[PDB]
Amino acid sequence: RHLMDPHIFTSNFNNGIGRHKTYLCYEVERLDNGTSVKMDQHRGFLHNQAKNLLCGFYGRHAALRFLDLVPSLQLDPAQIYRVTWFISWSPCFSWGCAGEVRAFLQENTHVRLRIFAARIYDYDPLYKEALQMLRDAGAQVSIMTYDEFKHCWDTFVDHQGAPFQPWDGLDEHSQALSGRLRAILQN
DNA sequence: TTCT
Ligand SMILES: [Ca+2]
Ligand SMILES: [Cl-]
Ligand SMILES: [Zn+2]
Repeated sequence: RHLMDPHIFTSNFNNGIGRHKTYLCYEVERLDNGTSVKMDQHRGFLHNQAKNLLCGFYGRHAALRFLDLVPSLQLDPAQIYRVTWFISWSPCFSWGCAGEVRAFLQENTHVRLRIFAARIYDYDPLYKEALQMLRDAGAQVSIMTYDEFKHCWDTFVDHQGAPFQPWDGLDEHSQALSGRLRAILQN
């Protein structure tokens, strides 16, 4: 119920405009006797801790800051939950995050993970290996489409009554990215 | 204007 600023959302989740930051919206649902129950109190968003060598802050990618906060969610380890991420950059490999998320999932088997990425972080030369590894660890790895952008707008942004207005090129970029990811996950 |  801490809501994201409209301009922060549109300037970070635009799937044609890269930024030097990462934002991550998350939601948790519990699977019970077949159907799924939304746990609206476990909803939130965060961004990465920025690098700042000067001030001796080393910097922490958004995905690991989500892992940081899981204990506070107080999940029942006998139950099974689906955690959904809407992340403005896909997770990296070379800084260790994909592997850390895999280790978290192996240990925390009560969490299943669904990732929708706005953009592919191919700045990481080994970004393909992060995506395949997350898939191999049991996560759903997907590209955000209109439905997820609107859902994040409706759910996480302080819109004040304004309906989601898709930017130019939202569908074209989502489709192109969905094509690249599918090819990556075919292998 | 790619977790600067
Ligand atoms: Ca959805
Ligand atoms: Cl990452
Ligand atoms: Zn990372």
